[PDB]
Amino acid sequence: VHVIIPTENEINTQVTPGEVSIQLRPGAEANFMLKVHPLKKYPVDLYYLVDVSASMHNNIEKLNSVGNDLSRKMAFFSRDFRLGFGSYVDKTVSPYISIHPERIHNQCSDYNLDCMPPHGYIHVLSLTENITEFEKAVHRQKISGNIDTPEGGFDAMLQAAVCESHIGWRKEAKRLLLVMTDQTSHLALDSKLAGIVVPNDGNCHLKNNVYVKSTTMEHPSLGQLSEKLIDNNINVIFAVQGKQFHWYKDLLPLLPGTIAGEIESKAANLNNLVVEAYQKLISEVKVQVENQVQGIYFNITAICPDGSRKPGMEGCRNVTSNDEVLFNVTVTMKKCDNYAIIKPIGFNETAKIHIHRNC
Amino acid sequence: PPGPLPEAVLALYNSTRDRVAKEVTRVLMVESGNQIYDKFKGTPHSLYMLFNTSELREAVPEPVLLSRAELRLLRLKLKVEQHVELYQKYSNDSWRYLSNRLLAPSDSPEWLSFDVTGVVRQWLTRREAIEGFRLSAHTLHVEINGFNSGRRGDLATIHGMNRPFLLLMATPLERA
Amino acid sequence: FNLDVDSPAEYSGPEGSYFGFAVDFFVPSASSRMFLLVGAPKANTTQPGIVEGGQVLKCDWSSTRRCQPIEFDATGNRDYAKDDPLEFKSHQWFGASVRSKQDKILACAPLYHWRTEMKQEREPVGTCFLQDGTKTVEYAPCRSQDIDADGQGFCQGGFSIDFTKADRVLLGGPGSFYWQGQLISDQVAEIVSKYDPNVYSIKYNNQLATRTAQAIFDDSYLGYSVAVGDFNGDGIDDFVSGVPRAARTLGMVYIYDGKNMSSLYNFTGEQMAAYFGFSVAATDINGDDYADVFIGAPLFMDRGSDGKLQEVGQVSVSLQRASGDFQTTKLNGFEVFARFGSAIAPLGDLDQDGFNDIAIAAPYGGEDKKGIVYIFNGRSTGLNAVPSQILEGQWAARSMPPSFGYSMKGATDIDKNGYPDLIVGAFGVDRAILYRARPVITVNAGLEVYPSILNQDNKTCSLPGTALKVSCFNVRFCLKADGKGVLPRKLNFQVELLLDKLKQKGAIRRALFLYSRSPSHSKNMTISRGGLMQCEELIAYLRDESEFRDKLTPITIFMEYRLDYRTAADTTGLQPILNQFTPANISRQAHIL
Ligand SMILES: *[C@@H]1O[C@H](CO)[C@@H](O[C@@H]2O[C@H](CO)[C@@H](O[C@@H]3O[C@H](CO[C@H]4O[C@H](CO)[C@@H](O)[C@H](O)[C@@H]4O)[C@@H](O)[C@H](O[C@H]4O[C@H](CO)[C@@H](O)[C@H](O)[C@@H]4O[C@H]4O[C@H](CO)[C@@H](O)[C@H](O)[C@@H]4O)[C@@H]3O)[C@H](O)[C@H]2NC(C)=O)[C@H](O)[C@H]1NC(C)=O
Ligand SMILES: *[C@@H]1O[C@H](CO)[C@@H](O[C@@H]2O[C@H](CO)[C@@H](O)[C@H](O)[C@H]2NC(C)=O)[C@H](O)[C@H]1NC(C)=O
Ligand SMILES: *[C@@H]1O[C@H](CO)[C@@H](O[C@@H]2O[C@H](CO)[C@@H](O)[C@H](O)[C@H]2NC(C)=O)[C@H](O)[C@H]1NC(C)=O
Ligand SMILES: *[C@@H]1O[C@H](CO)[C@@H](O[C@@H]2O[C@H](CO)[C@@H](O)[C@H](O)[C@H]2NC(C)=O)[C@H](O)[C@H]1NC(C)=O
Ligand SMILES: *[C@@H]1O[C@H](CO)[C@@H](O[C@@H]2O[C@H](CO)[C@@H](O)[C@H](O)[C@H]2NC(C)=O)[C@H](O)[C@H]1NC(C)=O
Ligand SMILES: *[C@@H]1O[C@H](CO)[C@@H](O)[C@H](O)[C@H]1NC(C)=O
Ligand SMILES: *[C@@H]1O[C@H](CO)[C@@H](O)[C@H](O)[C@H]1NC(C)=O
Ligand SMILES: *[C@@H]1O[C@H](CO)[C@@H](O)[C@H](O)[C@H]1NC(C)=O
Ligand SMILES: [Ca+2]
Ligand SMILES: [Ca+2]
Ligand SMILES: [Ca+2]
Ligand SMILES: [Ca+2]
Ligand SMILES: [Ca+2]
Ligand SMILES: [Mg+2]
Repeated sequence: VHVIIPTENEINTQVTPGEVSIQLRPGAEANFMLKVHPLKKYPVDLYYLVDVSASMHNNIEKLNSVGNDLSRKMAFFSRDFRLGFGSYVDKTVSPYISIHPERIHNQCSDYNLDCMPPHGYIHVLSLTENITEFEKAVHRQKISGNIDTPEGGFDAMLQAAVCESHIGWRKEAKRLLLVMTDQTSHLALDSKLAGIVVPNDGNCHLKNNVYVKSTTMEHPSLGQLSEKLIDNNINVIFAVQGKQFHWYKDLLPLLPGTIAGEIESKAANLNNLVVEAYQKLISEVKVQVENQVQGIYFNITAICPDGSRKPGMEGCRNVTSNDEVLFNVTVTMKKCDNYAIIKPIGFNETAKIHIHRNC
Repeated sequence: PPGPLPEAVLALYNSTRDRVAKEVTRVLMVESGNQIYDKFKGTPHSLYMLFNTSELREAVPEPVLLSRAELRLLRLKLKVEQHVELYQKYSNDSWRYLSNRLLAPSDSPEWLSFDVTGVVRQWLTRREAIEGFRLSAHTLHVEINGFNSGRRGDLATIHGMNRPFLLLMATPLERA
Repeated sequence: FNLDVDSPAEYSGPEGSYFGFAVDFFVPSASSRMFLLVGAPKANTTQPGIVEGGQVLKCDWSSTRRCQPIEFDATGNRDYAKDDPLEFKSHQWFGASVRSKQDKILACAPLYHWRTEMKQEREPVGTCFLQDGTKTVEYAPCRSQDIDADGQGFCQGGFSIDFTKADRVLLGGPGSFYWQGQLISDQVAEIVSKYDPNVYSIKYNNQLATRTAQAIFDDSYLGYSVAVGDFNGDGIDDFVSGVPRAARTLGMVYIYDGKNMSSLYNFTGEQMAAYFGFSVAATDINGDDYADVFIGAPLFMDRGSDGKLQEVGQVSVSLQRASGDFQTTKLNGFEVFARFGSAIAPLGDLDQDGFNDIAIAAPYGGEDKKGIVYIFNGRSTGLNAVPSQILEGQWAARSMPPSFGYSMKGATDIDKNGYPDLIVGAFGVDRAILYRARPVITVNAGLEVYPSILNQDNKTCSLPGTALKVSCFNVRFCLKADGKGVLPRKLNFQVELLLDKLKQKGAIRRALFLYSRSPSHSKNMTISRGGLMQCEELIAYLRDESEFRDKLTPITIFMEYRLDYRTAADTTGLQPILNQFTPANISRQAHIL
């Protein structure tokens, strides 16, 4: 029974030791200290996932000014700031949309408006250093619509999170998925009403930058959504204008690595909301462990800057740059029968622990 | 912040050319679920259109500043025909003939316009809070955009778009 | 514990039809034979121009296993006007929900669309067909003049149905009034009598229904899933309805008075997006004569000690008490993303123990997410939280998960043996399977030793062959057994008696039977079930103190029994199972003093 910390040069800048090797016997335990040191001036990838359903027609134009102004504000929080853009509405199936031939491709037809055909999720702009391109992509964006109040937000989010090769998310960046909406989102089983009885497999299904399984697969569950967001190291910011802000706020305990705030009725805080959410997310440190090793139990306690202790993934708050947080990791073997991964949520570095054992 | 246009500006630009040294503004009708059906009701022979006089005055505050006014309605597919008449409100409780129209069997939505310059000027002068128009069949089977409250859900808000309005033209105060 | 999972009856439908999506039993009051009803919502019908209309098939059971469609609707889309269709039956999902009471079969098509007379629309109103006797009528309670989303235009009536013991039809239509949802309850007599094929909107006189409410209740989907049972002691089944997106998507279950729709009870979930109320069921699970309520919440996340949340699914089980109060406990799922609690189906008294048993599915659990059905036995204190039997799907995904356990129905005895059977759908593979319940044998095994106190010098008998005087004791045992259904009168049991086994293997046994000179003895026993215990006596002696580990020791007397399983079968080859809640290993002791 032992714990070995490699003496090799670390390949991690924030989370060390990058690798840990231990040996256990049943009834025995070993421990180590995991250190996390958040950086200043992170490269930041901000992707805008915008609700473009009819209820958002008063808000889409408010994004015409979240390009250059945001880029300037982020100059003091980031090293390299890129913007991307896409949009979502709902599943293009009955009963969520009208299927009448004269309005199926223009749900707003009855009001004599020129609305964009309804769609699930469309990727418009890959993350880019060119702010002008972002603004252009927004300025030429049309408004769509559907019938039912709830929108396919979670479905679009999953695709935005998993389709890394299409979005252009960088590993060497803080990945921020910004979701703009007003109403609540659909849940995994709501789709039964549309005759969709096939679980979301969590994979990437974009064809020509368009999600094409939106009418065959149901909405993702919160379980699946948080699983994929954490796995792809994506931090989520919910920006909600309506009273439903509170609905999203109260889902936060179920979705680790997620923050939510409110959009003002005049959308005067769109850039302030993104900046505050970013600054708040970087001050929260918590880890979780993916334990695929049978017979092994993990017990992790966070040691916070003020000397307080917080168990498991409860996390430490008010952590700054040049401020280290320690996690005391105890690993114990209970029974005879690989490795486990301990990672900070929202970080692009992990600690991999290999467990040798004998009986 | 030059470059893009806001919805209000682009919409006005297109509105002034939708029907086929002055400033132009628009005053939109009051929501039917807010005021139109609180003063009376809709009936299967007539329709009411109410406007907020204070809101109008904010755009054109004086009876001697107004140069022109038009009442704009969006007619929906009619198919065959309808003969209707438009009335002005007097003494806050009476209606009198103003003008009328023979409505064509349109296939698509179309904007109609009436010259109401004199009407608006009189209502602008009158120290009243509520002004409006009445339309009726010469029995009424022509639908126009808006005038409903049973529409909610995602399209709840766009319901108020392209609703009837007064298009007002007036002399700039600077030009006098 | 008594389902036969070794030789179940497997049925299949057309590929891609979702055969097995919805399953029920069909039992005409006096036709002598029973059928299984299996829906296939995406099946290709013979209807003139209808694509994937959906159908319900009536599957036989005895002798062979074949299924044939029921011609509830043999026509196509009726016109409203020349070259202007009234209705759209393609992709209506007929067979999505099927229920039957005696000879009355109600099958629904929740995705049926129609235009209404006012304007040329395409609204998903939903329709059902009720077949009884020799007549079939169309029931379409939401196909009225109250149209569009503000009305019943998007009702999807027939999404979920059940039957009231009073001969009423309870129908959920979750899309009504901007998805507030509506329950509609009518009479069978009115549905059949007030019928005219030339009339699209039909009024009924004895219909009960919910009404509209404030916009704050929009998108709740009331009537997503329904069940019935008496929750107020009036003798009239009341209406239980899931409302999965209610209360800030916590989910709720409502109980409405079955006579006047006055609301009686409200159950609310704890966790957002657990989708509490997805499915509901009602049955007496504790023998108290009061229906108990089972509420599924398939997306429930159960946090561990480290704060990590695992999506497992949950079922809320609440017992009804005379005071009007409910006693609620919680049953959690066992596997992540298996969606435990997505389907709940009362089995009736599966093991005939006096308490009803219930099946709860987890359609995406098990190896390769084939699907698992868990059988939970009842008892006087409420449902036993520990499952007694595990049913695993036997098919692999071809394009989608088999979803074994997606739809289940029990409490009907098809093989007529007194023990109700269970039908489980697996629509992802277009299959349905019937598991039959084995008879249960409860065994009373007796064991005595005479005397319990003896010693090495207490010479009381002589050995066979050579009359050597030895110390002795008599070993007595007896056996009785019975069941409550159809069991063979003669039960063939294998029994074995062991002496002085309480020691290290290889050690010399001191207590041996006189005739066999062995620490063990066995017999083939045939007993009459329900009769008196059959008795036998063996005589044992002790070896002297030349071969021993100690001198004063316990002598254990041990008896074990099991079934023969060669002659123990009914006329279909279905074998009985011993009660799994009783020991088949019993003991007594004698001592050397
Ligand atoms: C299980 O949980 C459900 C809720 O999920 C609960 O059912 C709800 O019961 C409440 C009543 O407690 C329903 O709310 C309203 O009830 C009034 C009846 O009068 C009461 O309330 C008024 C206050 O308004 C008091 O003064 C009075 O003394 C009573 O306490 C109804 O009249 C209401 O009807 C409205 O809707 C109708 C059409 O839908 C309208 O025609 C009618 O005019 C009302 O309109 C309202 O809203 C308008 C805006 O849209 C507004 O302009 C009007 O002025 C007015 O405010 C209404 O029914 C509630 O709807 C029930 N909800 C559901 C989903 O059924 C169960 O009782 C509970 N069960 C148990 C056992 O606890
Ligand atoms: C950022 O993107 C803008 C386009 O949004 C680029 O500007 C264009 O440059 C091309 C020449 O390559 C001209 O033909 C276009 O007319 C320009 N468009 C506009 C709107 O100015 C700009 O050069 C890009 N900048 C960088 C550094 O890549
Ligand atoms: C985690 O993110 C950090 C940046 O915040 C990555 O570190 C940078 O890697 C690039 C590689 O081209 C270097 O040029 C930078 O100088 C590094 N930054 C610092 C502050 O040292 C890090 O590599 C990411 N983790 C992984 C596993 O890729
Ligand atoms: C990290 O956790 C270990 C427990 O695994 C701590 O070790 C214990 O420290 C207390 C101090 O009061 C002793 O009484 C125990 O006997 C130690 N026990 C073990 C290994 O069983 C360790 O001190 C913690 N480190 C920090 C920095 O908090
Ligand atoms: C019911 O019949 C239709 C029509 O033949 C089937 O739909 C076709 O499926 C083939 C094979 O994938 C496609 O190449 C055709 O283009 C489809 N036609 C249409 C009109 O969609 C449908 O799959 C059949 N359904 C079942 C359950 O058998
Ligand atoms: C894990 O650590 C906490 C202290 O934060 C302690 O209370 C708890 O008992 C520990 N659990 C195990 C299983 O070691
Ligand atoms: C806690 O956060 C506040 C800002 O909200 C900051 O002013 C304060 O210094 C922080 N405390 C510590 C100990 O870092
Ligand atoms: C429904 O019936 C019960 C039982 O008689 C009665 O107490 C209740 O007041 C009735 N409610 C309505 C709305 O008729
Ligand atoms: Ca919607
Ligand atoms: Ca009752
Ligand atoms: Ca009970
Ligand atoms: Ca039982
Ligand atoms: Ca049986
Ligand atoms: Mg919307």
